[PDB]
Amino acid sequence: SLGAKPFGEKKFIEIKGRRMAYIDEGTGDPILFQHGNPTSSYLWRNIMPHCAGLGRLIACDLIGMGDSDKLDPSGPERYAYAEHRDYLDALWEALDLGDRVVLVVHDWGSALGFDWARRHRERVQGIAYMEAIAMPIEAADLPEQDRDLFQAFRSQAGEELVLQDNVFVEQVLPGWILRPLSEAEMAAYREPFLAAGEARRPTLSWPRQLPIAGTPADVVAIARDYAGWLSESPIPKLFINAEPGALTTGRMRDFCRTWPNQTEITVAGAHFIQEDSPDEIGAAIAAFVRRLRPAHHHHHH
Repeated sequence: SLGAKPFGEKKFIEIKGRRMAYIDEGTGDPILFQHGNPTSSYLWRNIMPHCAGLGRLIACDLIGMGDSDKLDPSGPERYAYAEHRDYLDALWEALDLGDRVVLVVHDWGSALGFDWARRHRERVQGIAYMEAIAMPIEAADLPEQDRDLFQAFRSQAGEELVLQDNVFVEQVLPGWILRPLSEAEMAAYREPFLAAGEARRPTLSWPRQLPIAGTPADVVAIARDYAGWLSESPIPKLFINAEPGALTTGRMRDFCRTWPNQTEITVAGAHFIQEDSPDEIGAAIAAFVRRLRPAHHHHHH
């Protein structure tokens, strides 16, 4: 359904001196849901219940986000992609996931999850993805109404816009959801970022990492690598396309449609499509997992 209550409860594991928070409900092989910017495990609260009984339902909060600890010191060099990957790789190792992981990814959750899959390909049973960073992009790949703002985040205006005014949480997030949010839903997204200053740094470092027009070169190389790998990978895929969409439209949507062994649905939504069409998304993920994990609870006629 479309509710404001979180799914499950937060567990915590010590990673590199910091506590990281995650949901881990049920038993079986993992179904691993990964949020991006400026969200948390809360993004998946109405999608995860559709997979009840199909596996261990896991949703991690990235470092500095959700209920995971902040890094200190923090500043313009903090919370880059490589640092997020170091913390997330460690958490995923600590979780003892095994070799039949279904990844469910969004946004920077897709850049992190796709790269992890490339590096652990025998351990990935299937990949469900939506509104993803599927390859290096140009400004033209962002919605026209958002291009100037993303260029502003990447400029020296970003500190005031984000650290002081919290614009990613307060403007970009509700602006990329079709329906109006309740106060409880906005409060759950605001909670990690209530405090001005470096507490909000992850939400500024993330747009500065987007691989746009060849910069930053290190993230561009990472996305080039996983794009080339995904386009030839036999791993089963579920593409949750969105209309109008935001990050995965036009030529990026066309590129994703070339990927092999892939099923597709289209749901209503812009970027944070989990807030507009959670039941359709969850039902498609559940059907995908049931196909990958045939349970044979009953005779087939």
